[PDB]
Amino acid sequence: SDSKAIAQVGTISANSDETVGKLIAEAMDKVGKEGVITVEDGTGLQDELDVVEGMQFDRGYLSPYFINKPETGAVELESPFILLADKKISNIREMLPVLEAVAKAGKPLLIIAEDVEGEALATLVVNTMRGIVKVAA
Amino acid sequence: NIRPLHDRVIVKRKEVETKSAGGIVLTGSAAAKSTRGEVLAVGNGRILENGEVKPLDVKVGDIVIFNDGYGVKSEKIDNEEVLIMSESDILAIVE
Amino acid sequence: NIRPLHDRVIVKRKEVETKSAGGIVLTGSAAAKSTRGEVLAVGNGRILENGEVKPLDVKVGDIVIFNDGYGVKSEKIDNEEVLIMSESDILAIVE
Amino acid sequence: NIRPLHDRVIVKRKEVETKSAGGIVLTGSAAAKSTRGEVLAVGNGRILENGEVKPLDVKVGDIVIFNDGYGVKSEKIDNEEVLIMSESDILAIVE
Repeated sequence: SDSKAIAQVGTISANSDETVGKLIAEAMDKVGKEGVITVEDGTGLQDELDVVEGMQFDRGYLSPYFINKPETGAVELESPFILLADKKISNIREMLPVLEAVAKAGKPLLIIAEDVEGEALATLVVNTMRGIVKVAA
Repeated sequence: NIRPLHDRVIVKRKEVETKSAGGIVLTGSAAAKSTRGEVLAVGNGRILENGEVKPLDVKVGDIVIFNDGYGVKSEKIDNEEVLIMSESDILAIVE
Repeated sequence: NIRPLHDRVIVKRKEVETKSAGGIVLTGSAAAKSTRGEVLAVGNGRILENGEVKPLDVKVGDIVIFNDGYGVKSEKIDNEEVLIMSESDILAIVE
Repeated sequence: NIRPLHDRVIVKRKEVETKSAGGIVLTGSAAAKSTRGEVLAVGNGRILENGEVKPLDVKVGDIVIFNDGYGVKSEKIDNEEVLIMSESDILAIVE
């Protein structure tokens, strides 16, 4: 159970390589009992470990203009609202009351849906930079 | 000046609103063309079977709601788009 | 205020019932649009061929049953859906 | 209680009989919708061109034969199906 025994086992199973055992021990200490550790090819000459806390999925923004910080080229929202819609969002008329209520609230909004077509994306992005609502899709 | 004939009415289509029920800007096909216009010129009246003419109920200066159709025509006068269309397409008068 | 012309009437359609003959909730395409509405504004009357005008039979405040068709139009007045429709499409009046 | 407008009539179609000229029962598409109904409500009458109104020939309580078509509409009143249709669509009256 202790980290020393885990490091020793990882070293022995890796053809007596101390660094691999130490890295695996640190990774399993950080990620917890229920976590998952994966191995992929790197780019440099030294191994590295990246730990992700929270939830993360491989889906990005649907429009580059949603970016509010060009310094890092990323969209960041503080205390947002999350709308979960499992229906094909095509016409803006379906989203009027929610956007009006959130604009009355005054805090950013995030839409997680499978897809959004061109018209609704254009309406949202137009609303973004004008200072009405801060929305990411 | 331009005057219609019989029961045709000259109207000026109002600008389409960009904000609907709040500050949200509507752009694209969601913002439908306005169905409200300002009447400009009114003809003498529709001709009856007997031969007499009756004046129109709509008066110049009012705001009317009309339905777009095949009988509605768009003409360019005084470098400004106007609509020449029959009185039968007027649905209601605002105020 | 909105007033019609000739034989047109302003109605607002009643909300579609969710419970039909019991507590079963009807959702989807089964719940069709209601064919009953409350009349709001009534025009002066239809213009006859000879020239005189006759008032409508339907009076403001009654519940009417109307047939949806190409002649019925829906307008966005004062943030409230209403229907402009010719009196010929009125079928019957409740009570 | 509902009363129709002008020259329209409330009828309820009779049940489709399964016994047909003997003991053989008919089930499926062979048993077509009955073309006979009982009149329930009758309007004041059709409006003539000159202006006066003439009462309908059909009286409430008689059995009529009607040709179902596009002008015949079915509504639910008192949780019971009834038909609104123009008097000109009445074909003949039994007895």
